[PDB]
Amino acid sequence: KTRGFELITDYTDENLLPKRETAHAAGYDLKVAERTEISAGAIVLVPTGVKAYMQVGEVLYLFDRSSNPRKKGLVLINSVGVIDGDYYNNPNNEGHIFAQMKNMTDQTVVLEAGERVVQGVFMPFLLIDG
Amino acid sequence: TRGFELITDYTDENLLPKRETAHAAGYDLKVAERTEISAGAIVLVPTGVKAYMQVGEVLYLFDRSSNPRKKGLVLINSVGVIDGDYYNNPNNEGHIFAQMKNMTDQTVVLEAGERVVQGVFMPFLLIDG
Amino acid sequence: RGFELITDYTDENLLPKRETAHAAGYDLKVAERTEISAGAIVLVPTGVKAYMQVGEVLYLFDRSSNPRKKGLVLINSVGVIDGDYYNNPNNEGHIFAQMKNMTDQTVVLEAGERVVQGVFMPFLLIDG
Repeated sequence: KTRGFELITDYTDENLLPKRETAHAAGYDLKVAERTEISAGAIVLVPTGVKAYMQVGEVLYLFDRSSNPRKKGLVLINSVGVIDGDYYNNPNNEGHIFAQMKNMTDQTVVLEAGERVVQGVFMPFLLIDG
Repeated sequence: TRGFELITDYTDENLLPKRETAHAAGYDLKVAERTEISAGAIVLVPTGVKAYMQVGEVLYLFDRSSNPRKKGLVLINSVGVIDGDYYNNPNNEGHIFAQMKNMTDQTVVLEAGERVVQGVFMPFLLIDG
Repeated sequence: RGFELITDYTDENLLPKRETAHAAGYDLKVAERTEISAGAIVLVPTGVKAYMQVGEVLYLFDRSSNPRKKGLVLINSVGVIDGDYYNNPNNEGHIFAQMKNMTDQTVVLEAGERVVQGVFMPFLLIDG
């Protein structure tokens, strides 16, 4: 056991466990855990149904999917989700990963359960002196 | 090992990215042909290049700092994630586009050769199994 | 690698730290009270510069709470702080966060407020 995703206790659909679309893709595609509506101009935390574990010195970044803005009118409003290794299994929400999405359009957008919403990439990070 | 090549549709070697300084992380990708972006619109801006890399490597595209405050443009998906197998794909040869939104109320024109995003190559890690 | 105060600031409270023992990011703070008008973009001073090794980069990311709590976003999405920005002759490598106020009221950032998170990472070079 090194790094990866697990379903949080609140979800049991293994379809939500992220996979890479191609053999050399950097990103794991996280999915919408339950139907989620986003009103015009609103920001909504979209549940992903999963938590992520990793090694010390590793981080998981969540990036928007390319098609979100031009096809769905949605953007990851904080640009990049920074998921720390100690978020996993925290006592507050078990490390459940949410995507903070904003609807840029003037009509309500609905994300169906199972739709891919962000891509996650695991990477090393470095520490400052001392 | 890793780097950029012109796609077959473009021949101006000026488009091949370089780093602005010797210790910069990013390679500056340029606009391949004059591209207009209407007020409030999102446009895929051609860069004229494709990128190859090793297994376990990814290329990220980031906005240039000056884009929003100087040009009124932003990279609307925030970070472009260019996978190693995008290179030479049968659909568009792995041609890298920058998805730019014009935040202003006037048409913005990007001239050929203008720097538009910066690309950084980095390692990534795989999940168990 | 690490952070130093620029010569213009002396409050060591501005030196970034990680919030938890396994966090990826160092929390950079607002160096002086900074107002951002409705819909405006403002370069927010952080009071620090960053040194690192060759082959290393410092990325600045938005704080999760900025958009939904404060109505602010890092307008260039990710700040890319190069190793040779440090001690440049123009501004000493002073790191600014380019923040946009999405709301219809002026937002004020107080000195000492956390504004972005910095992560140090390796990068790779092209052939030749």
